[PDB]
Amino acid sequence: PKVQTDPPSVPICDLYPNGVFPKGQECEYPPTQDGRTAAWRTTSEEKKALDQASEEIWNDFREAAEAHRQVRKYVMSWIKPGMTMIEICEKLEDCSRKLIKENGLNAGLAFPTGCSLNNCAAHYTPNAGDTTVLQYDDICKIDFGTHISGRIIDCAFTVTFNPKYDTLLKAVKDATNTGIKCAGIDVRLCDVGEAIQEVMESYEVEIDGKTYQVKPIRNLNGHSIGQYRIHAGKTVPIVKGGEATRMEEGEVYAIETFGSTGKGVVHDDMECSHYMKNFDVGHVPIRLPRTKHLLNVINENFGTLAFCRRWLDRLGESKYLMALKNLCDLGIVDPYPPLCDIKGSYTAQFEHTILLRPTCKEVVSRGDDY
Amino acid sequence: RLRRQPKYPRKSAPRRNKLDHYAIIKFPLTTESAMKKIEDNNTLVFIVDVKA
Ligand SMILES: [Co+2]
Repeated sequence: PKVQTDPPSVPICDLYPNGVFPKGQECEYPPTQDGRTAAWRTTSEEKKALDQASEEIWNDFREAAEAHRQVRKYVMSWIKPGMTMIEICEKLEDCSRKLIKENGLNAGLAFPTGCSLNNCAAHYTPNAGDTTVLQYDDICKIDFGTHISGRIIDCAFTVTFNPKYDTLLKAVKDATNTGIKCAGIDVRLCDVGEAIQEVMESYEVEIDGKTYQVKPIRNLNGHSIGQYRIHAGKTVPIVKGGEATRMEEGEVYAIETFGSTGKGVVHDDMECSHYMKNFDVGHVPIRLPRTKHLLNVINENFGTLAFCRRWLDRLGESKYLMALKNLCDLGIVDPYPPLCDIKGSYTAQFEHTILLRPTCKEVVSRGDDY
Repeated sequence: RLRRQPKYPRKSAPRRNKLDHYAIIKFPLTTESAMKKIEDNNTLVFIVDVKA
């Protein structure tokens, strides 16, 4: 077992050749059983026994989360205003590739690195020729994910340079942490939405002499993660009045939380860059040779994971966004264009992937940074 | 028979050509059948003014 170099280059598995990877923050489930605590499963009964039955699955999440932690520390180390996010995304992606030692689909990037600026919320990454220099008075949402054998971990944070945004950052961080602690086994999603809205709205923001009230973006919400499936079909809300579905043992969730000094809703603003093949659709005929070729290329290289046009240009494929929209109309791939708020507004996001262990709740994405 | 030599032009200035090249091409077309033509026939498809 060796150690990591100052510019992170050693693969995570090389740092832990034993096979066991650092555990996330273990937390007992909330005492939502009418006062009765859940500190009765931590004892090594059959609960722990069947927890051990899925130990190998967890280790993949652990290594992915560790890789995410090192990558985000590296990004925090050198990120600064004045440099465009094309090279920022290139650096983040290449560092993550080296740290995860990607090989086909057994390991690699779960989805393109999102870097949303100002009113933009999510699902934005620069395309080819995108000349956007960063500014001192900017806020950015760095959302990126890594996976091991399809065990996806999703985490996101917000970077700021002007110290006028710390109130909004702390509000969104508190909302995300409250959603984290509120989540548990056999709890309704409407409850977590209740908690998130009741913690996050009780904050006030003073920006540029104007006092705003921070509100959730009712359009976005958290999601459940599946095997090579970023969205398993369950969405945890961040506003009041949602579904009454429960969370069950053995599932993983991404507890996202967005806060804006705007209208609390988002729409499609600029050119789409994120794309995702549908996990549920089967075989749909195609009539264009270029479209067929692009489809088989993407299903070989990106499978069901999300991809961006940069990842296709990185593969040497050109003249392809045509067949790409063709797959979009055919329903094979669903575009995910950037979501943006009103101009002049600001948005902050913090995200963590949580594990519902039989004995406890592990937030594998937890780090010392946040 | 004498050629007409007007004492003044009836129109002050020539009418501007209102049907120009930007008016010739309205927009390119992107239907599925169209794409076949650019690849196999080295041909572009366009929607143009009906008077061109
Ligand atoms: Co997410």
